[PDB]
Amino acid sequence: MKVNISIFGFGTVGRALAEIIAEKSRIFGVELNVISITDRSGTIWGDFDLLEAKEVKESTGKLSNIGDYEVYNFSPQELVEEVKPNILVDVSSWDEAHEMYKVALGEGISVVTSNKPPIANYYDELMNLAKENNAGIFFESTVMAGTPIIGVLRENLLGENIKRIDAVVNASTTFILTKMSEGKTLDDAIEEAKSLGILEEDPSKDIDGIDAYYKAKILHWVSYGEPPEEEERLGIREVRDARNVRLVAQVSKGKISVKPRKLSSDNPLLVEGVQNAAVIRTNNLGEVILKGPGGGGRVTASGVFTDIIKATLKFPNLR
Amino acid sequence: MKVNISIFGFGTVGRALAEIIAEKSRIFGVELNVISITDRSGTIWGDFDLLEAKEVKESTGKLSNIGDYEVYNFSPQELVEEVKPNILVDVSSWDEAHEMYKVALGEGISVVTSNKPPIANYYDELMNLAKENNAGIFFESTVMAGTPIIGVLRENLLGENIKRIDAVVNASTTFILTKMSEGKTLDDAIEEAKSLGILEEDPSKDIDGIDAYYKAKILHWVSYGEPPEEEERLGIREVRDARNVRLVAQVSKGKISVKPRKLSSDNPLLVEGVQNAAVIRTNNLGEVILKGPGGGGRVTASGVFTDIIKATLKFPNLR
Ligand SMILES: NC(=O)C1=CN([C@@H]2O[C@H](COP(=O)(O)OP(=O)(O)OC[C@H]3O[C@@H](n4cnc5c(N)ncnc54)[C@H](OP(=O)(O)O)[C@@H]3O)[C@@H](O)[C@H]2O)C=CC1
Ligand SMILES: NC(=O)C1=CN([C@@H]2O[C@H](COP(=O)(O)OP(=O)(O)OC[C@H]3O[C@@H](n4cnc5c(N)ncnc54)[C@H](OP(=O)(O)O)[C@@H]3O)[C@@H](O)[C@H]2O)C=CC1
Ligand code: NA
Ligand code: NA
Repeated sequence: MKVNISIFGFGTVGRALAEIIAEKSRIFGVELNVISITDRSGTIWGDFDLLEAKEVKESTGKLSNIGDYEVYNFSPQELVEEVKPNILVDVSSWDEAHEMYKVALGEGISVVTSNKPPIANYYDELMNLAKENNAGIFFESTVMAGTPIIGVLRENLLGENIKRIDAVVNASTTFILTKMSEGKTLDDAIEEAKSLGILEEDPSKDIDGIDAYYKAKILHWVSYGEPPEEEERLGIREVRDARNVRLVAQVSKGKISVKPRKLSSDNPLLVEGVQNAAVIRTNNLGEVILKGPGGGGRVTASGVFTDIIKATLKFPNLR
Repeated sequence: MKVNISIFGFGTVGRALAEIIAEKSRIFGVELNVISITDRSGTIWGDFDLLEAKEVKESTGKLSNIGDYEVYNFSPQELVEEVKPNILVDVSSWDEAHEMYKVALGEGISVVTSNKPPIANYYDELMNLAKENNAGIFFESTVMAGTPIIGVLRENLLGENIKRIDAVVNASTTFILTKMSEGKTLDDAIEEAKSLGILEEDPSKDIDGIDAYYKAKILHWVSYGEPPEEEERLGIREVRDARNVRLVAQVSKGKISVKPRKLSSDNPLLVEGVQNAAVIRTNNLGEVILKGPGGGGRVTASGVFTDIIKATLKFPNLR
């Protein structure tokens, strides 16, 4: 069952995705074929070798330097319209990608993504558009990366009401907090973190809780099918004592609160390193706990790859 | 999109499933109708009220008593051939129920079950049959009950190779071991558990690791698509120091081992009460930890209900 895919973005995640696709292009009797890849240097399109495109991108920074192959310069809208993949995969850092998704879904093309803002802000609209056009949208790696919290909430627990979710979903903050608690100061830990590439030059998205808040909104969308009415977002800047503190997202019907919270030493959310975790409390089950890596190339691409096979087999979108 | 369901068995689990179905019969624009229920007293078939049938079974022990219906004494095969449900739901303790599943799958009827031996011993044959007849088989509650380990392994991690799984899946042994660690002797720990309903008169399935072995076998099936070549099963009879000991199932390609293991106090497998836990190690993800309740009527019916919804919508059976 042959499917053509366009990959938009070719960063740490897209390249790691290429490796997984190359190794598993025929799985469950499906056949996955990447017809295009797109970065800021333009879009390559046709019968190129996936691994060569990955080699080229790694070694030169650009898909344009590709050998034996020609580069087109599609805007997002034109990529969709000209190449016409079965599935558009977004693994870029373009915040406004929703406009692109609207065009694909308008044409019946399913979208798979690791990119958070479009889903966090436009889920309802995107879902309506997908349903109208007989397509799907999948976003597993937007929350806890390849650890399958989205699958769990969206395709399982189908007879449950979700009372709440509490999750620690931002390893950058965890690193800072762990350092503060070890002796270092806020600014020094921020500085040590920049130096390791775990924070960016402007560290705000992590430190002020933005990333965590986007992810919580995605959890709230899946769980209740609507945006929250009460919202609180706080970062870790005022944290004085960091021992056993984590930046915790607390989601319940109509309400999201992201803020630092103290945890007993045996709480499942007291996660270290790259780990994330979620406690989902439902009516029939009580607490269900899921824990796994929340970041990294392969880790993230694992999730997008799952979503690919699901778009291909037309998994429904029940939530 | 309307579906008829035959519930086979009506014990703790089937009665809780009647409640969840009554609360959520029209969900995701599906419409669930229970057209038959079957216990050892016979099968009721028709327009009976679901909750009444539950009330009567609970008060009297038998489906016979319902006002205005008389049971039919159907063999499993006659049940299937006459009632012709779209989904057959097995929530019974009948070990050999695979014989009934063959009949149903033979007719295009999908099977949802919480009953372990058929899946543990016949998954291959059942899955082939389902595929040949355009049907699915779902078994979420055969392992860790409503905690969605089967969903996670079977429909997620689709780009992954499962290196191993370690899982504590039998709360009864946890209760015994916890008593032993508190001072009690084996035989008293046992007797106390009988008195509380946690073990049966023959407690062997729990104590000698059989339940856990079946569960390990199912996880192996889903992870590798074949039976294991080597098999080790040990119970808890010989345990002496029970402190922090749990009966642990270990799965990896071609093998399963069930045995008691001492565990460090921060190991996620060191669960208490009704809790179960699974640690799934994959190539891209490392350790993925899932934890939740492993037993209880509502808890087990929750997983069954999810499976009903997936059966209705024709979810694929990738693994
Ligand atoms: N890595 C991780 O741990 C995780 C990442 N994510 C998300 O997945 C996405 C990918 O992240 P990652 O691979 O790490 O990030 P990188 O910054 O490594 O990759 C970003 C990619 O997006 C491309 N890109 C950005 N804007 C555009 C545009 N406007 N047009 C065309 N191409 C564009 C970049 O192009 P170029 O190479 O040409 O600059 C680059 O190829 C992001 O949304 C991120 O938030 C989610 C969970 C975990
Ligand atoms: N309770 C739990 O926490 C869990 C249970 N399970 C499994 O789910 C299944 C149901 O468990 P549960 O509800 O607790 O068990 P119960 O012992 O409460 O119920 C068993 C039911 O199956 C019926 N049954 C047994 N044999 C036959 C037969 N030959 N024909 C018709 N009906 C039959 C019994 O009928 P009658 O009432 O007439 O005797 C009874 O209704 C079992 O396979 C169990 O292993 C799985 C995970 C967790
Ligand atoms: Na995820
Ligand atoms: Na389960």
